[PDB]
Amino acid sequence: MREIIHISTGQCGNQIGAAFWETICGEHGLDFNGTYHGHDDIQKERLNVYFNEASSGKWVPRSINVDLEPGTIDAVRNSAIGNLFRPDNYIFGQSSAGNVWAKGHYTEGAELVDSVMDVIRREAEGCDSLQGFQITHSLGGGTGSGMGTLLISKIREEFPDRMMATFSVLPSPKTSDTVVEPYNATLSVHQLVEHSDETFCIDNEALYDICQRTLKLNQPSYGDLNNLVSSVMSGVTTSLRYPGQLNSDLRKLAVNLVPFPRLHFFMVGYAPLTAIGSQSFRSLTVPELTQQMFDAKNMMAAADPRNGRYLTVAAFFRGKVSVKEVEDEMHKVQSKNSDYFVEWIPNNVQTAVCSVAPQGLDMAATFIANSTSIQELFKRVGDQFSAMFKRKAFLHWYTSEGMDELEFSEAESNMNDLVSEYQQYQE
Amino acid sequence: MREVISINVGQAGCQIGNACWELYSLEHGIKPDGHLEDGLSKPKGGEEGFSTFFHETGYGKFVPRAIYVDLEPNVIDEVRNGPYKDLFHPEQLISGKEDAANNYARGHYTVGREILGDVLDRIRKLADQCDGLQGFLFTHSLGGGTGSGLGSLLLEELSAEYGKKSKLEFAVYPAPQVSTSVVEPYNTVLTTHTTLEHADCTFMVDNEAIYDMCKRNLDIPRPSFANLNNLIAQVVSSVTASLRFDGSLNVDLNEFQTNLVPYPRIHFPLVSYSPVLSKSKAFHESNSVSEITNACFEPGNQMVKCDPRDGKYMATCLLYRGDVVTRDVQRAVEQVKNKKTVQLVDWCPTGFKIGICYEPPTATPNSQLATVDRAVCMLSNTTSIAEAWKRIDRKFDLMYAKRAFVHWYVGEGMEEGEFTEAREDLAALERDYIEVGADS
Ligand SMILES: C/C(=C\c1csc(C)n1)[C@@H]1C[C@@H]2O[C@@H]2CCC[C@H](C)[C@H](O)[C@@H](C)C(=O)C(C)(C)[C@@H](O)CC(=O)O1
Ligand SMILES: Nc1nc2c(ncn2[C@@H]2O[C@H](COP(=O)(O)OP(=O)(O)OP(=O)(O)O)[C@@H](O)[C@H]2O)c(=O)[nH]1
Ligand SMILES: Nc1nc2c(ncn2[C@@H]2O[C@H](COP(=O)(O)OP(=O)(O)O)[C@@H](O)[C@H]2O)c(=O)[nH]1
Repeated sequence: MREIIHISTGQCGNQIGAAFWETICGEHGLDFNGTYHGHDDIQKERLNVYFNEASSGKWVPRSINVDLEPGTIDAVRNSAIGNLFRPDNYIFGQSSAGNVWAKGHYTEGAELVDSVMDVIRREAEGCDSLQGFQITHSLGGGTGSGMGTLLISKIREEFPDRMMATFSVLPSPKTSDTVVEPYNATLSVHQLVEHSDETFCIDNEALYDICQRTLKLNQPSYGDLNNLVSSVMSGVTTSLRYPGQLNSDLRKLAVNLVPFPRLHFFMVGYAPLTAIGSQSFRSLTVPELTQQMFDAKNMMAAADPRNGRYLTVAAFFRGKVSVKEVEDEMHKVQSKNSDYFVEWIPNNVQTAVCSVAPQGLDMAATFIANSTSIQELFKRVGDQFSAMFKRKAFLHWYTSEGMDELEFSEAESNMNDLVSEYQQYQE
Repeated sequence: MREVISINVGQAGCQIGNACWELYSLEHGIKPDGHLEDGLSKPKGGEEGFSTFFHETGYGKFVPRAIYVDLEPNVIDEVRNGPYKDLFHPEQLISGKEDAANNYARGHYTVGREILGDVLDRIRKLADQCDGLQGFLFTHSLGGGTGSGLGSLLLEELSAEYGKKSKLEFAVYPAPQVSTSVVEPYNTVLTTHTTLEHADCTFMVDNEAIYDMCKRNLDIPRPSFANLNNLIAQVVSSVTASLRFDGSLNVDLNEFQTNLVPYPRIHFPLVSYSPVLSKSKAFHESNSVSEITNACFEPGNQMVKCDPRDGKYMATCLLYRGDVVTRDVQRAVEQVKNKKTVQLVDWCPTGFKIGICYEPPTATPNSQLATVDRAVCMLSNTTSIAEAWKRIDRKFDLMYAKRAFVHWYVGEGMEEGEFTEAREDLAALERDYIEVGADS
């Protein structure tokens, strides 16, 4: 479990991937031309996790950027950071999917498929020991949802024992930009629950709320939100590329966070967050970071965490942190707020520590919670879906590509089953 | 006896082993390059201390008898780049390319068995070199993936191969209150099933209690895993001190087993280290034998979260180091017996075995433990230990009722009846412990 393969899908997935790779290069001290700037033993040894060393010391990331719209990939190739990527890992077709999950899943998605699988096989052969796959896409698109789910199915078919960790961008309950997004999202979750090992749910509205509320922003941009997501991604894999006291792994995340195969969905949170210029008025303390992480405003999913109940929690600290401090504050949160923690599982939360600090701060922490509150989101979309499917509106766009109403009914039934199971364990 | 081999499994076990070997090198005066400089001869840096662990190779360089096993390569890489990378043979460090998560099933039944043959061969070669092997010394994390699974598997295989060698196990137990692993009780129960049938003597340390000692006795504001490991290492060193140096009453490991183990089971003593004195308070202390003995039985100086006053003491062994009079020690033990809180069981007329070693204790620079002219280690069998097991069992039951994380273990080649069997065996062990310890 050394080498990780990154796969970005769609407009959103590709943009997030760009931000993520920028962050990783900044952490490891890599120039955007592929030649490393700094190499320190903590940075230099574990370069093999995300990067292959090409001849003449130029480092290239193991990454696959896929979409059906050439313009996004053109813009990526003409950006600074366009050099880092080996040109063979960009794969795109001419005709997009609009926003239709059916086109990207079989009809117009089959235009690529095999090429992506071939480059995946080449990357797999080039790695000593595969660890898992990171798949960045947007639920509720045409390309990111359909082609993404199809690709996940193929990858798990060929590599069944490798970890599939998907970062999904969900619909927002307040004013989404796409009309038929519910159809796509439901269709996508149908496959996602059968293939993905762990899926981190994020929605843009919660990110915007963080931007304006805690950070007092004037007009945020997508790249700003993508930076938050990239920071969370970095935080997850920190223990793989760096030493520490309590190290963690993707399989370990799954074991600690997954009581039942049907609960792999997670909320994420990040600390600290302080608006510009008030940085001087802050103290970085493990208690303060814990307070930030359990604050409902710092959830990146639009569910109310106080409404549900926490099954399993995994916290990850970076920088100057005592294990004893983390144990103390964690147990204080467990005892004080014990109404939010399920009594069926005595150990509600587990901790990990990494000595390396994120750039710009002496201390920071990422928060992964498996809570029943996530059901709320599943309900909302579900309602919307059912409503539109009652009138069979927009259905002709889907059924013209070979879809059947039976598939939609099956997907809604699966969603209802998920919500029912989360209710069962909420108890 | 002559030689003892140390075996470290998992992140925690390997870190503890690092601290222990650092401490041994300090006591014997061995350079981080593996050199007898720092004093070259006599029991500190001499054949007395060199036998038992360190093995003299060509050019007078000393390589410890130590075996590091981790399924996670990062820990052993970190050791390979540290200052003590020089001390040991590079082939004694064995690194796997996949973790066990915290899953006892992968370390025992799948990923751990891939390394098992290699580490067994290494143990066999080292054992061949050993002239007069006494036994083995195990460093575990009970409740982890590698320590639990690989530790139990390796221990069983080693017992099958040798079988008349003394097998010591120093295990780091789950915490009654604040723990870092969601499935830890599953692993712990599963491992105890094997540990009860293989390990000859098991020492248990709860990290919560050591943290309490660091914050209260040593008044350490921000303790680290390293300081905890230093304390534990001092305990182990004092266990082997009677083997490495001359004294009045020289205790062996077989003597420990004899006096502390009345029946085949009930091999799980608690450990305590009395002179834990802050360097700030170093000049306000007497260091009297009676005072140190009183500190031993103080719960604040115990290394497990268990109340020894709640139970009955079956048998204990004190181990004194430094300048100590035998008569003074005897008088202190008699006073402790007269306290009546010991609650000595009826079978034991004394139940207090005293070792005395004429070498003074030393401490690593990173700790607030000041140098003292005498020290004590306390190994006690008490009924109160059952409490810990009960705690673990309860945490097991609540999960196992819903089969909480079972699928992670079952997918790796485990059976549900195995869980039922291990839990049943633990319950039987607790029941017999209470049964004998009450009416002994
Ligand atoms: C600098 C930050 C926190 C902080 C510094 S000192 C302290 C106690 N907290 C965090 C860092 C997080 O990675 C996130 C960046 C988020 C950026 C915003 C979404 C937005 O783009 C930006 C314009 C902002 O609003 C801030 C510049 C105020 C940003 O500092 C917000 C913040 O706290 O970020
Ligand atoms: N005393 C001590 N305990 C530790 C240390 N590191 C971890 N622990 C404890 O051991 C348990 C954690 O086990 P892990 O370190 O995650 O794992 P492991 O048993 O070494 O096995 P792997 O998971 O395969 O690495 C918890 O009880 C920790 O508090 C350490 O350096 N010292
Ligand atoms: N966080 C984030 N969300 C994005 C980004 N681009 C699009 N989205 C979201 O993705 C959805 C639109 O789908 P889209 O990216 O057009 O899908 P595609 O047609 O497959 O490329 C809506 O939820 C958008 O808000 C981006 O750069 N970042």
